[PDB]
Amino acid sequence: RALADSLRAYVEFSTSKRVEPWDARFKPFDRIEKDGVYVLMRYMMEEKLQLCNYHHRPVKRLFCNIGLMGPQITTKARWKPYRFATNP
Amino acid sequence: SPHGYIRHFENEVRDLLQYVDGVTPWKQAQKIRTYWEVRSHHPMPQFNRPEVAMHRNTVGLLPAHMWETDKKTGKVKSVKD
Amino acid sequence: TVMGKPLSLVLDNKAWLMEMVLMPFDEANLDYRDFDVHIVSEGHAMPSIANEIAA
Amino acid sequence: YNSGYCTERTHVLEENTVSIIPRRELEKYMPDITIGPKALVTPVSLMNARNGHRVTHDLLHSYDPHPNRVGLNAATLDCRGRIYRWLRRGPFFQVDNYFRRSVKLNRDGTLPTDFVHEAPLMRKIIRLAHRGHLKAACEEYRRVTTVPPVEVYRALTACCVPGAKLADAVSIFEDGNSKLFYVSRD
Amino acid sequence: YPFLRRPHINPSAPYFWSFMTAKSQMAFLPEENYITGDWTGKFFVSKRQVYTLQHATSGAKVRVKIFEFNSPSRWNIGKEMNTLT
Amino acid sequence: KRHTHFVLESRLMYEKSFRDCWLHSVCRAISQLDEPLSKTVVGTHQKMLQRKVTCFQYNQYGLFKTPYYRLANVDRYHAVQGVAGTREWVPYVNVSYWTMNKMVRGGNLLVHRVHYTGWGTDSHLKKGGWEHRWNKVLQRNVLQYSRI
Amino acid sequence: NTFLTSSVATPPISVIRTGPKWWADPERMVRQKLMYFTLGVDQLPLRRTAVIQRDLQRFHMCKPPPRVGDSTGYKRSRAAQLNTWYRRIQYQEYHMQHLFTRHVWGLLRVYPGNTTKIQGKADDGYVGYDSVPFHRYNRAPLPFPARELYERRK
Amino acid sequence: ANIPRSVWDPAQHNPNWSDSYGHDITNRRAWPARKWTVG
Amino acid sequence: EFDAKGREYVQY
Amino acid sequence: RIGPIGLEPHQFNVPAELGFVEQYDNLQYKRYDWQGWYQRMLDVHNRNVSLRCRICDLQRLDGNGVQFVDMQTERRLRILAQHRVGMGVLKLDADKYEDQADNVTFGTTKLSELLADARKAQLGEEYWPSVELKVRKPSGQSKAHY
Amino acid sequence: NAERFPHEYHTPTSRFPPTPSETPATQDWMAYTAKYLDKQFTISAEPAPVYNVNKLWPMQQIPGKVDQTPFEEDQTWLLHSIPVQQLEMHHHEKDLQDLPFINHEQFPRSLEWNAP
Amino acid sequence: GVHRVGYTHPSTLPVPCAQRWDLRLARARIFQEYIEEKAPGAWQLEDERSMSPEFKTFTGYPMRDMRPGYGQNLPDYIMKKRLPNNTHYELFARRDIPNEDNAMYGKYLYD
Amino acid sequence: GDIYYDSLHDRSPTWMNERYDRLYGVNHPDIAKIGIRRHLNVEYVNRKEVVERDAALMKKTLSSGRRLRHRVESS
Amino acid sequence: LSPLEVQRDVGRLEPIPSYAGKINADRSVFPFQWKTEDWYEYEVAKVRNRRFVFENTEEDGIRGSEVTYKIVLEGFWDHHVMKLAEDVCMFLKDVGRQIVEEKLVAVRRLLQGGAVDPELLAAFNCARAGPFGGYDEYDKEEVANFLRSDLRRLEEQCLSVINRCNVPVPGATNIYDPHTSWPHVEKLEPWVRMAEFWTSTAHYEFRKFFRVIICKLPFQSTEFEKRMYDIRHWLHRQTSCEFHTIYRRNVIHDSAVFPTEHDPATPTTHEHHRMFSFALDWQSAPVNRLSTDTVREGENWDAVAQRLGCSVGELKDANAERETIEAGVVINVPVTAT
Amino acid sequence: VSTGEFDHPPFQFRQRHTFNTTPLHDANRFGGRTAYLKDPRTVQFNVDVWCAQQTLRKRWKQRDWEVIEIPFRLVPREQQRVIPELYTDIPQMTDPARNDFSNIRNKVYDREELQGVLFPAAGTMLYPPLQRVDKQAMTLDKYL
Repeated sequence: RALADSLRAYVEFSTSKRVEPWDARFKPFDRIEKDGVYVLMRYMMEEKLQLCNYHHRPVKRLFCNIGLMGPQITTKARWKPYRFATNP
Repeated sequence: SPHGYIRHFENEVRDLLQYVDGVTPWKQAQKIRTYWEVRSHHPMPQFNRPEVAMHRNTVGLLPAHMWETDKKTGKVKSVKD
Repeated sequence: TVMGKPLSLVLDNKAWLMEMVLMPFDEANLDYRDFDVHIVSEGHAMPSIANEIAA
Repeated sequence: YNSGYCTERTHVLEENTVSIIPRRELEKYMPDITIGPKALVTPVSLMNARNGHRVTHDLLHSYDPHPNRVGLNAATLDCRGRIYRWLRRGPFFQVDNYFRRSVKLNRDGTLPTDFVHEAPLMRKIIRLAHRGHLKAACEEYRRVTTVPPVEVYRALTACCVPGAKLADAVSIFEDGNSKLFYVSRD
Repeated sequence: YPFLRRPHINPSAPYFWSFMTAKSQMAFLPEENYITGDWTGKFFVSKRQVYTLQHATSGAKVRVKIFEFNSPSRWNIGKEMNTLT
Repeated sequence: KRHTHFVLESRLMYEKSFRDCWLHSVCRAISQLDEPLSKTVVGTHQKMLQRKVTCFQYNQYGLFKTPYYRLANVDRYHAVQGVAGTREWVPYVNVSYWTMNKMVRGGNLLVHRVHYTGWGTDSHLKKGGWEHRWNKVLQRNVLQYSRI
Repeated sequence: NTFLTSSVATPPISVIRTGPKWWADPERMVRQKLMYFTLGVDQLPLRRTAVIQRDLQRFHMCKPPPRVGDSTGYKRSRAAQLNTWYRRIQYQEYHMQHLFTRHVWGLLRVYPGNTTKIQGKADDGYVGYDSVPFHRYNRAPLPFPARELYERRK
Repeated sequence: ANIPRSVWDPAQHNPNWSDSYGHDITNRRAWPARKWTVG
Repeated sequence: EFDAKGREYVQY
Repeated sequence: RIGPIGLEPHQFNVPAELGFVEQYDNLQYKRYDWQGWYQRMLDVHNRNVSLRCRICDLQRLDGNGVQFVDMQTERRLRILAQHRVGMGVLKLDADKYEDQADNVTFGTTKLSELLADARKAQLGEEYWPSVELKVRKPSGQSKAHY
Repeated sequence: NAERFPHEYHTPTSRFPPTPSETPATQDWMAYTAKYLDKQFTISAEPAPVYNVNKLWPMQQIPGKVDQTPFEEDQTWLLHSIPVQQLEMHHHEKDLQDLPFINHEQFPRSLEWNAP
Repeated sequence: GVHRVGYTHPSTLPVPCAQRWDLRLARARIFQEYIEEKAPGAWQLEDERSMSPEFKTFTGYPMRDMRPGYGQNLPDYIMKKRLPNNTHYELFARRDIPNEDNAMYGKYLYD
Repeated sequence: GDIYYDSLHDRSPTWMNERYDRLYGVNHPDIAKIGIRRHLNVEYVNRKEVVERDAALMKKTLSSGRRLRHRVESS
Repeated sequence: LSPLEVQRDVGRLEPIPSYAGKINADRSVFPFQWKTEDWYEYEVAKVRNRRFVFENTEEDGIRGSEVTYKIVLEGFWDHHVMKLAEDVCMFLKDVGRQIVEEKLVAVRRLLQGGAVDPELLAAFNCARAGPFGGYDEYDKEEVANFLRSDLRRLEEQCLSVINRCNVPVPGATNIYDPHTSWPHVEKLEPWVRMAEFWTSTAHYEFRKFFRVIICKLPFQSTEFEKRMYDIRHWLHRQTSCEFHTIYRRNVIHDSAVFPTEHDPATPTTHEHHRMFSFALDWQSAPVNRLSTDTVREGENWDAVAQRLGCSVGELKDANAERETIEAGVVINVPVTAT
Repeated sequence: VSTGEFDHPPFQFRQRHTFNTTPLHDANRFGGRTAYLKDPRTVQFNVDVWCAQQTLRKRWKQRDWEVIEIPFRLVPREQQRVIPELYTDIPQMTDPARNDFSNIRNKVYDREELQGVLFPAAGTMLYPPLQRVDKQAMTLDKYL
């Protein structure tokens, strides 16, 4: 049952919406919520970010695939560290 | 006599395959199962790695028919045979 | 030119490194434009030689 | 004790009595896949690929004189003297000793040509050579373990004549001439 | 000491199939799960033998260097005895 | 006596490696292929052939499968046990540090002493070190030959 | 800025003892001069540091002669006086570098490292995503996410 | 033949060949340095 | 005469 | 110069170089039990034989009157012998077998096969290898009309 | 259920980077605009020559196989799933030479030695 | 840029010419070159540490595959390896004997 | 240079491009010039260690002999 | 004035060098600027084409030769190997002198006059169609002219060898120069293997010094090969030797066993070159082609030739045994049958 | 020449975030991809793989051409020769005879020049004719 606890905890956390991975402190996520990157996220990514439940890896890969942000979306955008994004 | 690489042993690979085929019966060979075949009996043999598709994990992938969980924290307290 | 590239590019546009290369001309009371030079390296090859010992 | 085929009922570990797991109840716990001893003995064609070896025992088996009877047994490297013998063996020891043990002239002078197990193989060689498939005949001859009959060389050179492949014909004659008791000197 | 060349070689849930386990899952079971040749029986089974459904079944005896493994369950299948200890 | 026996059984292990490496390699490769084995054999035929090959590999007891480094530190004269890859073992003469020092002090072997803080005289070693000389020996052994 | 981890302070004397290595590294001094030039102010302490270090590096290999010994000690006193004067000029330029770099970071809306003070924005230590979950010195819980010192518009 | 004719045949003797002692004596010869008035 | 490198590069 | 000489129009004589090594021991491995296996080890180690031929020598009239190796055949052969050709010499290191006597035959067979496949360039233009030209992307002027 | 879990069942012959699925009309901006952005676009796709164009040059891929050319951005290489070496390094010929510090040699031949 | 590799038969082109995939298959036939089907087109890495002439350890040949996880288990590695049948291991096995005399001759015979 | 068409001391820079040990008794009125220690001059593999040990032995012997000389004189 | 033309010595007046201001400045000659990719290709090609050398050529002087022998002499000391190299050179110089002398005698005798071999004349008039139109017909006089040209160049090579053999003399000898002596010794980098081990660590290195003796002969002399091989028996103490031989050898490309064919209708795919395909899918080259055929029913003489793709005349020449063809009989298909 | 770092820093002690030093394995050295990181040898091998990836991506972005395989007849005279494969001969100059000393292997042909051989079926100029400026014409540059 000890293994059951660990496996259930992992699976349950997989579905979690812990936090938005992006760091609002630094650009390009710095802009006001009504302009810039947030407009694109709100009108092309809402159906996908909620599906992925804001996990950092899916979020980064979706941002990369959209392309309208370009390489800068990770060449200059600073995300939260591993645990600092893991915690809800 | 060829030397060095296996790709230089053109005839000997053929001879080994012919000999092993002629000596091995399929009745003896039906017994060896594969690692995934053995895993299939586990209540939940397949997990998503945290490298690629950890987010794909859905609550349906769990073996929820054979254990009971507490109502306060949610972790499993016991397991059934 | 040092190993087929201009000095300003070999020494990464560092003033404190190229002035050593200039020094033999000035100490000699000579004009560096009257001479064209090529320096070939036979030592341990490295991607960048922009350092004081190489200078 | 744990290696297997030990015939030991119990063994002692750290001053304790430990029993065995019989074959009958071990078969359930681990399925049995036993082809037989034939899977431990590769054919003669793989001697040089396995460096002159043919048997896959846990002890190095050597071929050397220290119808239903054809077959050669090998010794074991147990004594230090025989281990040194093995370390001092010449480059062609397994193959040379196996060849000289298996193939020898008969007391009446007749060649060892008449070998029942290889007989249909040699008939196949004759048929392919007469049909003119020189390359297939050579490939089959590659498998021969004993001395082939003189008819095999006759047919090989016969299929070589029409193409005027003197190189292949001379190679066949040389292979059969001095290495195999002059069977091909016909 | 050379890297990872030592003579001697807390379960993780996400890496349950990727810790002290074979790189490839398609690979067949090792030598330790099968009877190679004519045997009198094993005193112990190798610690690298993969637990199977036959193991979880009646399981006449289970001895691993000493351990009994007399608590059979389906949760122990798919992993070696070294990490089942 | 006992040490000579241990060395001789290590030699026999080397001989087992020689005899078994080709067959073990080919059997492991054929059993571990998922892609088709050839144009002539494919699908059910090749899958059953792979099963037969792994059966033959498993039934064939005694196949020397151990890594070679696990018996590459056995000393030849003394019983001092070292580890290959460390300064406790000499690769060329294949003896431990104790035996190497004893042979140097005996003078039977001819070895030239260089400054212990340096890279000797071999230019390849002086340039890049152990890695570079390790690559150069491969360049000498194989890469200079235009395979056919 | 992308060095946002908790850091370790270093006394200015040990910072300046590096000299040509890092304190007076020519590339670093050039880009400090560029910061000052872009801000539009004279680089006078920087140039004093530059000439001090040039002249010191010009002699760093010369061993001073063994002093014969003068009771008046005016020579040793003057030598120490000049050494301390140079050290003080270097301290002044060291402080100037930090002051103007923090001012520029405040201007450009650049978040500094943990426990760093920006005069206008964060008088006390700014801590964001530190290993210790609370303020290193004030023993208070830092909020999630880290405090935004500047506005949101780009 | 086995022993080349140039070794024993007087007709094929090399005129320019020199003895085995004179060259080495000359090499061992030590010439005093040219002693000038100043240098 | 010439030094080693001078001779080398003249030959080149 | 040893080697066969071909007279019929379907035989072409190719003068080539065969480089091999022969090492024998006289210090310690000369006259006792290890002599034999050490000699075998030396021979298999030196089993390599290098067979190299000049395309200049291959470019000569065949017995049928047509050039044995023309420009297009040279192109095809150079393409088929990726790293086996350098500075005008087609070189092949035969080391498959433990005997130089086997390696000479193996190298001869491989050279003959390579030459036969290369001479497909004489059958027709379809067998002339295509040239790889690094064609530029459309220029800015063209991209403007987009 | 293997297809749903890519990283698992990592067969020994497979190797990173996995090739994504082939989007129908993505070979060029003209095709993308014609299909997804501009439905009424006239030119279906950027004109394709009559001779064979090799995208993965100088690499010759098996024709008719979906494949991906090496990436041009740093983020693609960074975010793409490439494992890092964790166990000991293996090479198909540097294994007889045990290690850089060991480097077994057969005979003391010169590293400048040339095979004729 | 994900794509599908193409191929033009010599007959389709206005003037035929031997295609490079055809030449590749001819080379594969002649030299028995195994062609891995799942070779990725994106992973074309050269070991600059050896290929680049600007590096200390420059050699004209690639000394590494630049592939993490290229272990001995892979059949591709197994098929590409030198067998230790007559390498220095044979010399060790038959020479590094505790007493050279018992590889030189038999003590009983010599006595 | 070339022998036939005869460059003396071209200054041959040997510093642009890149220890010995004696028996310690070469010049000493107490150490005999001739002796069996001369054979140490033809040792190569461990010359450093052998000559170091010889030097230590001679140092100790000379020091002890001098100490005895002083003791005998003073007693 | 130029910097080379101004007088710097204020107490002496030197003569202006001839090159003072006479060397034009062009960027394509000096200083050297190049592209990085071109330099990379240059370096890689230089290091990869190390062994792509055709040692035996039809050149003149030193470069020209037919058989190249190299003796790699290995020893534990550089002076040991150097002295052994001197000994072996003084040996091979005289041996090669005598052998080239006895070859020169025969060459001169053949030039003075000889007879043309009918085998040689047939070899010349073997080709079906010559360079000039179709069939060609050489004469024994033309064949003798070809022989004279070859023997003249052989005489020149032998004379160069003899002169170089006679050059070296004890008073002034240099065996390391190919121009001065024959054979010449070239140096090879010593094999050095350093090992560091416990003692507190010690560094000791094995060393092995090499010297290569190169003999280039414009003919294959098995007598010289014998006398060269016999050196290991009187080789110097604790010195070993290995022999490298590069000789010209004639290789035939039999277009019959290895023919040129149209690319098959169904071309090979990548499946036929799969893993373990080298053992299961492909025959070893060459592929057997039936030299024997059986005659079908009522086949005409020209019908058999057309079905075999061979000419009627060549079919007759191959099967001259039988005047006429009967159904079910065995016939020999000419090798050139397509 | 490249100024980027190629070697991984050595580990001889635990560093701190100081004026002249930064923590080992921080998200600043190799673009933050040190989060995957033991043994210096394997760490350096991974760094070498990353550096090779960077080299490849920049080398491919630098590539603006394409390698269409053209038949021999429909080819420029400079490419109607026999071109040795890479690393087989000396870097080949295009044409020394016409004073064109340039690596032939690096030649790139404008796509609006082979429309006569490419797209022979399309009778319309898909790419308009290339506009070339006149050098022998008085223009603003030549006016002073």
